[PDB]
Amino acid sequence: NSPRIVQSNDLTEAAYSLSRDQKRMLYLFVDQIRKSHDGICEIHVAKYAEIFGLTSAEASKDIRQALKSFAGKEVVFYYESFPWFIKPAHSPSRGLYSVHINPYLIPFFINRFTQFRLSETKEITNPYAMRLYESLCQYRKPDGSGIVSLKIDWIIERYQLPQSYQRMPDFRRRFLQVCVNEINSRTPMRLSYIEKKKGRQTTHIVFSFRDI
DNA sequence: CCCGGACCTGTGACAAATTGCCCTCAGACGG
DNA sequence: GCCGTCTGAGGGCAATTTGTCACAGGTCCGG
Ligand SMILES: [Mg+2]
Ligand SMILES: [Mg+2]
Ligand SMILES: [Mg+2]
Ligand SMILES: [Mg+2]
Repeated sequence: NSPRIVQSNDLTEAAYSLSRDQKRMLYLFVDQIRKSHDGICEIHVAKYAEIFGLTSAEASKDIRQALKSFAGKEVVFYYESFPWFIKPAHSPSRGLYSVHINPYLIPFFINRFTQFRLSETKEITNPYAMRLYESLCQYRKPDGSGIVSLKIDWIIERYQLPQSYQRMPDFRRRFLQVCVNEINSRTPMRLSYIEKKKGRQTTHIVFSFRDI
């Protein structure tokens, strides 16, 4: 009975770089906006702690540092670039934060759409594994299975992977294998994949999955 | 031919970053 | 009105994970 996140495919497939803590906050903003026109959201420390099973102290640390790391962050929809925030965050009351999302982002948030319950993702740690799990949901069938081929260059561009993952053996070891292992251990999805080649170069990854 | 060279793979090392933990002390509130 | 408790805003930590690069070791091309 946990919150059902839905988002436009354009966000699933946008180019940006966010941490886990920021992505966690981002799911609730999308939830708040959708339940309504101006872009102003709010986060309560004690509620965040209860959702993600943290203490109040570590929640406060997570929100505060996440919040100041949004500055200068930009989002690209393929292209068009936007800042996420147009005013610094601020706290009117103790245990409470108020934030100002770029109102021009509203239409990008909200029948080409992606949807998942928040409990599916709340134990994932690596933000790239959150990105991969969202793109797979975009292709999921009602029953819970799907199959899709993602191109390696597009993965690198959209998820803004760091430069050393342009060497394929590092791509495998520190991104692909790790995020496939997390999904299989931390979500209800059971995931497999295979590599597509052209000559000596590996060009796509083909993902298949079913539901537990 | 065999060479040096341009590709590809995986692993061992080390540097940089993130994780859940731990401790202090004042704010807000109610009994 | 004061004070005890529930909060959360600060300061830190060591153990793991993520990001980078050298080197070993495969193939095929062409002079
Ligand atoms: Mg933290
Ligand atoms: Mg080649
Ligand atoms: Mg040997
Ligand atoms: Mg050699």
